[PDB]
Amino acid sequence: VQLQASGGGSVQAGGSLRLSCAASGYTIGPYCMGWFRQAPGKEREGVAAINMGGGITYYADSVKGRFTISQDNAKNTVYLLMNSLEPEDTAIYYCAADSTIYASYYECGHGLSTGGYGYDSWGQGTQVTVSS
Amino acid sequence: KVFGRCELAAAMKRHGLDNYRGYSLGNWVCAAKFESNFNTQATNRNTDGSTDYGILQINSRWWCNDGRTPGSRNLCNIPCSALLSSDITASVNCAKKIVSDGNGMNAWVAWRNRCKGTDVQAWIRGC
Repeated sequence: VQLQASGGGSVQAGGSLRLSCAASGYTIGPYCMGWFRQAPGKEREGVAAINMGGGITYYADSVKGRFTISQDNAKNTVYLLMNSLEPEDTAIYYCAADSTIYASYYECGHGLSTGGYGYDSWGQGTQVTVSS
Repeated sequence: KVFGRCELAAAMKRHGLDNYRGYSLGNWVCAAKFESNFNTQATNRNTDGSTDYGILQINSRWWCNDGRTPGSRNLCNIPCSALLSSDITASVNCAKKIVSDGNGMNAWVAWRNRCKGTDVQAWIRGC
């Protein structure tokens, strides 16, 4: 399986950016796709996840209200629209998928909030730097 | 039907779940306990419209087709209604596909939460 992120770059505090991630090489799934970020000198943060298909979303309390994750379906592609970017949002953003097709209902923000459990497939990081 | 622990164990054993893909039977009895409480009729509607059916709470967006779930992948090629039977055969038949498809027993949220890394054989001792 492959995960290819796009987007990221630099922007001034207050602007917005849009990241994307297409999972490739999947026959079934992923069940979950989400975003993690590693700010310089901080702990890896689970930012946002969406239950593929079902469409349920979860967000970290920091980014709640500002970020929005959605899916374009097709090649399991998702986006994270980031508005009201502040310099505290400067970090390396990683895309991640949970390839397990759960038997019973699994809320994707579960693994996201608890260390990224279940999110087995990771992509290349994309630096986002918020100026000012 | 609400099976009895030792009753369900025996039925699962006969249905070839013991050491299936290497999972000792206690895994299957514990999963069933924390999934449906051994009630073969339990259904739980989920926020995304899908519903969990049966003794092993199999889900409708991916495993079975219940008719009211958009995008049902229906990977078990079975109606969800076939999983609410007192005869665990269809449930057991589908639970095997889930497990043999490489998901493992992690596919069951209740197992991964209330059984993984516990003394699961506690669930079959005394039957």
